[PDB]
Amino acid sequence: YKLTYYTPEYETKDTDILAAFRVTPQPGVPPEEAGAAVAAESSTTVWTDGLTSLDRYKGRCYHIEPVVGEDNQYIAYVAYPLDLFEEGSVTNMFTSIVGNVFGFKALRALRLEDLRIPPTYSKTFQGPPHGIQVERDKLNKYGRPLLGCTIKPKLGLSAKNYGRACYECLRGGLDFTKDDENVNSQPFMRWRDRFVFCAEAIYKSQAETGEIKGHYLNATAGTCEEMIKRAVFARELGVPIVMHDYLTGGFTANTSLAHYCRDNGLLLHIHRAMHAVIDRQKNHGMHFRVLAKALRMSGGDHIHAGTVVEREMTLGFVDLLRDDFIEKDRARGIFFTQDWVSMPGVIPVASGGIHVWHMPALTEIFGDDSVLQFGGGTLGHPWGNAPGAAANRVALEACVQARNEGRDLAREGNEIIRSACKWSPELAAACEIW
Amino acid sequence: KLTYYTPEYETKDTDILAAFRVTPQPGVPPEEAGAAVAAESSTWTDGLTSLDRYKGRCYHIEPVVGEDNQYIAYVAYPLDLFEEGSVTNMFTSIVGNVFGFKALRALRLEDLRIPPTYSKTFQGPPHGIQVER
Amino acid sequence: YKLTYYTPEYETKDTDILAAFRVTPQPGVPPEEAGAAVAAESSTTVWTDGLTSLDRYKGRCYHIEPVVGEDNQYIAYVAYPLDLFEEGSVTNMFTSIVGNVFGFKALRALRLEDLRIPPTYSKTFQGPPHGIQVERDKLNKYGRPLLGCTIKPKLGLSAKNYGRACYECLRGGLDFTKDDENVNSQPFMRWRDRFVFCAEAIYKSQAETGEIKGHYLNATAGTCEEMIKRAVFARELGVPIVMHDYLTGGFTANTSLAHYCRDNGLLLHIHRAMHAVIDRQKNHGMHFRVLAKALRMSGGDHIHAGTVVEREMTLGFVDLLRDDFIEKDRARGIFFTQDWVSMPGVIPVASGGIHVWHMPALTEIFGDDSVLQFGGGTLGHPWGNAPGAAANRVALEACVQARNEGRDLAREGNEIIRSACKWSPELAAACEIW
Amino acid sequence: MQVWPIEGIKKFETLSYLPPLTVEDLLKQIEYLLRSKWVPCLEFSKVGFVYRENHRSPGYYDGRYWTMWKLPMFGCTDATQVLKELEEAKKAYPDAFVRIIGFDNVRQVQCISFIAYKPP
Amino acid sequence: MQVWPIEGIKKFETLSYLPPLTVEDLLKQIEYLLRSKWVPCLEFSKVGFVYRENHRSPGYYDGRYWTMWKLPMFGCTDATQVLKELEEAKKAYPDAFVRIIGFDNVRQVQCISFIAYKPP
Ligand SMILES: NC(=O)C1=CN([C@@H]2O[C@H](COP(=O)(O)OP(=O)(O)OC[C@H]3O[C@@H](n4cnc5c(N)ncnc54)[C@H](OP(=O)(O)O)[C@@H]3O)[C@@H](O)[C@H]2O)C=CC1
Ligand SMILES: NC(=O)C1=CN([C@@H]2O[C@H](COP(=O)(O)OP(=O)(O)OC[C@H]3O[C@@H](n4cnc5c(N)ncnc54)[C@H](OP(=O)(O)O)[C@@H]3O)[C@@H](O)[C@H]2O)C=CC1
Ligand SMILES: [Mg+2]
Ligand SMILES: [Mg+2]
Repeated sequence: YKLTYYTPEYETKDTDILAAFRVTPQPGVPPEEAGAAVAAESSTTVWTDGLTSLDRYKGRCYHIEPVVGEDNQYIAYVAYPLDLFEEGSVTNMFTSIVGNVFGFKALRALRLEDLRIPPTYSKTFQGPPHGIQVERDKLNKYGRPLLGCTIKPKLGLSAKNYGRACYECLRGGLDFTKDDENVNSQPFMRWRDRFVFCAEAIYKSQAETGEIKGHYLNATAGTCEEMIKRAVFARELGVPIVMHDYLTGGFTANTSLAHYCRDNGLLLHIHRAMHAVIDRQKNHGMHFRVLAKALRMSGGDHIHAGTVVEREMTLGFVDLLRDDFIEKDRARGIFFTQDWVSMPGVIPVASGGIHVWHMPALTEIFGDDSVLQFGGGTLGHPWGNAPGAAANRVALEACVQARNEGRDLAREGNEIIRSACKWSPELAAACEIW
Repeated sequence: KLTYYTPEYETKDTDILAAFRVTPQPGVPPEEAGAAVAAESSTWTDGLTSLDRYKGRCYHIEPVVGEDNQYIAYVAYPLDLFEEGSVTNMFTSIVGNVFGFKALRALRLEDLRIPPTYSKTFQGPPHGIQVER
Repeated sequence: YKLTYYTPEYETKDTDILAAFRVTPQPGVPPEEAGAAVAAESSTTVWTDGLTSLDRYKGRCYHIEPVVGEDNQYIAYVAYPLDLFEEGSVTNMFTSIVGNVFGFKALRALRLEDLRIPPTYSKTFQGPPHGIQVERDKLNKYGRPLLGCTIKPKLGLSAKNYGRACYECLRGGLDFTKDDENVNSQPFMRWRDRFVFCAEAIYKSQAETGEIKGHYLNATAGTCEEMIKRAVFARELGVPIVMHDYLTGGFTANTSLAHYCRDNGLLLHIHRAMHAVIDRQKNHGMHFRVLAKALRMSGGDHIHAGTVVEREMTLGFVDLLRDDFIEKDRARGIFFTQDWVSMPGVIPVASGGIHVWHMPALTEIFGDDSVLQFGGGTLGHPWGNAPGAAANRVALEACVQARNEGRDLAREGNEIIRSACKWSPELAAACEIW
Repeated sequence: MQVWPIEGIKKFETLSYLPPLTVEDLLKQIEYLLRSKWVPCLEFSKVGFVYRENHRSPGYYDGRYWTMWKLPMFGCTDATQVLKELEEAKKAYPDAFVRIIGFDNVRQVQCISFIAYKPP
Repeated sequence: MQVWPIEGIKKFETLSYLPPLTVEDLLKQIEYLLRSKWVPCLEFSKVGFVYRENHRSPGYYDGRYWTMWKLPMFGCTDATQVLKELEEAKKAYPDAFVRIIGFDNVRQVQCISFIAYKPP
């Protein structure tokens, strides 16, 4: 029934989990009907229904409106009761909300845009093993975005040659180096060997520079036993941070890892491999912000957030990832006011074709609480990894200094970089190739 | 195309093969789209190894009958790229990054040729049809 | 039936495990019949046969030819289906192929010469805990064969006096010292005491020379519980390498040890005690190359490969142990093209009556990826162990330098050594006694 | 092609990769803190880098904490006041490193740290 | 009978047991790398030996990695070019050890390492 499930006068409860769906009904399906279907098919005739009160377990579409997106498209708001969800289980939340409704015939397409996670539910999750503040304090780093570099080539390098690249990058000024998402354990490089050599690299660069260093050691594995075995050895090595591909590994496994990291003081870097399979298309799937909120709940200290070179949408989920209270702002993809009631924030990681000239914009857009992850941006420096890292570290600090003085990074970006090239041969050499 | 488009490559019995339904952006030739799918889903430090030995490669491209601007690109991935017994790593390696490539309007993985050499590293069903019966 | 099991037109499958048997039929037994028997008796009338398809589980002789070996001798090729073997079990492979057929009355003698291990089967084995490349990187040793010495006398020495010999040998230039195969744990020297003193020796020599040192601590034991207990203490001591006699200890136990070493970063030196009981005679048994492939699969970082002072046969299984792809070459005992699909290689160990004058030939024949294990060759030096080790290290490097310059070690060997004697009193003294 | 130095260029996090700051540039950074409503504070040490002596477990390092110079300058509105304390510290401890940090009562946390003086 | 020295003869693996190489002998080893199609690279350090500071687990050692001098000399066909870099390194870091290593893109690995210079 449209009005069993379509309740336009329903007032959401502070304990409801709310969802904003972008719905594309099939021809001949009224919006009210589509909305009701979305709610009904993602929630609740058989005699057993008489042994309880279905009304207290049904999801309900309390609002639907034509959207400006495209052809016969609408945003439907659905409210789900708190009791439907298993405490601390992102897996069950996803299963309950997006487990079945996307295949409904009456819908040509469907995409989950946002979720309002009430305090009564979020409080049942540990959340980030540490969070932005704790991480800065643990690593003793303040006043600037963090810097990192992904080791290349992806596969093919020996564990030792891999560590060599790590050391050179780190000693040059980067805070972190990182295992590619595909690097777990393979014939050309078994994981334990990589952990050993990367540990030597981490400590060599730290002793040389005097600054705390780290390398996101990928613990992503085929099984939970293997995943933990890798985290355990990193723990033995005393390194500060490990890594996991939460989507390919899965939420059940990620949550377990997040708990291990909390119990052992390990920072957890989260890569979002395979997200585009789900969040690329505007008409169907789940927008990344939903996957981002899910990660903050399941647990992660860093999370890849994409590149900056749409901006407003990125800034939108960045706030959803770092802030305690985010006000409704559909212009930035925020369909619901979100209150995290003190759950720690996650540091967003920007990566993808970024180089020294992008430093002003990146610093400007993300602010200090971010990680700027380079690739060839550092490994492609004509003088090698150490000079490349130095060029990026110098470029970044030049931007920070200028911003702190009140200069406009968005307008004076190029001059700030050009000016820094005067006293930094490394930066100058980088600005000549890019 | 590139280092990535090798239309006469003979797949190895150990290669993991993928069939991608690719929808190129306007102005992106099917050959380039295919090479891109292979490159973006696989690959001074390159001098310390062999890029060819670890590159994914599009060995065949064909249009989709009845579809506008839609093609099926076949890509071959060497066995060494995958961690044994890990479906997680297989997904990460093949679909972890390529679906967001700007040169592609849309992308769908249609099938995967799992070579016996790789499947033998998985336990598989705890019991299976016959045992269950 | 000859043609149920003798299938000369059968095309081997890429998943079959192939075997090359040297068969000596009894008088009156046709070669086709002998071949069929070998296949049938090493594989597959009762009503139960009707509950399946015996054809898919039978081994088959697809080729037999008179061999040049001797009197009524033939090489029979047998193909076994992949499904007959338990994944990752060398024990089951041996049981399935050589468990019963050697006692068949119709055969006067039988010897397994080679095995074609398909990728589909080899991929189910961990293989070497580390392998050639990883070992070189872990120990930071490149460009030359490794050097070691077995402590003598075999038995009778106290644990401390044993360690004393270790230290002196190692400080002189050798990379390793080693427990005799018979040295496990006995009244005159209990294992834990030996591990303690050898550890002191390893670290004393390393600190003195600045080069990474090791001592193959024998973990071979009467039970798997004892074997692991010894590996565990070596792990606690932080030493780089342990040892096992895989044939006397057995494959089930060796595989477990190989797994422990992989999980704990320990190199595994493999001694082949008792191999001659099986691989000495050309008419019956199993050629060492089969035992070698078996070890690479079960797991080992080093494996004894014999001395060089028949050559072609040795070189044959050396390639089977180190390379990724070995082409068929019956002249070198390689009956099947073998592809290891990236399984790490094992370092071959040459030992047995070798001294300084043999360095040119050994370096020439084995190349850099080998371990040259001496005995009296170093312990018999007139000035003691340290000078003996120095003489061997100098002799080896002199050979490497000359080879690198393009000189012919096979023809200029003696001159190269004589020339090195000019600046090395230690080498000179060694060249006077041998 | 220039090789990045292996010694003599130890660092102190944010801003330590820029050339030595002048008095004017230093004042600007201090003003940044004041305008941001953050509380400046000086810290000093004769050991300028992190190390691991008491433990090597994840996240544990020695040498992160330095010694506080007096107290956080609450209610400071004149950046030159910080410079004055910096000069006193340098006089009392010329052989010590001195860094300027900032605190936010809003974020309830340390959010700034940059070197201000290094001994000869 | 001569007693093997306990000090002053610390080693650097392959070739370190031979007398100091002359410029000609050094060139020959470099040529060996070039003819073998391997890529030469220089590494330097003020600490010339392995040690164990951060861990003592099997296979873990500190001091194995040294610092890279510039980059691997890809496409090098003139051994004297390596000598030139060796001389520059010695000038920039006379109090540092310098070794020559080689890489193979085929074996995808480091396969060479020999000392080329030791400080006074
Ligand atoms: N020397 C040369 O030949 C040159 C090399 N390059 C340079 O090399 C460097 C490579 O590193 P960089 O690109 O920074 O980062 P990485 O290649 O490490 O990629 C990091 C992230 O970028 C995104 N990404 C990159 N490729 C794609 C793709 N095919 N489709 C979708 N998303 C993609 C992904 O983001 P997410 O996980 O968020 O989806 C990925 O996680 C750059 O600086 C590049 O400009 C390019 C030109 C010249
Ligand atoms: N001072 C003196 O009185 C003299 C002492 N010696 C010298 O002492 C040294 C002893 O050490 P070394 O011989 O190098 O090595 P070991 O005695 O340590 O033996 C190592 C390997 O040699 C092989 N081996 C040795 N003896 C036999 C045998 N009886 N039958 C079969 N194989 C055998 C085995 O190889 P595998 O495991 O591969 O089967 C064994 O593993 C030599 O240099 C020898 O010349 C001899 C003459 C004089
Ligand atoms: Mg990556
Ligand atoms: Mg022995």
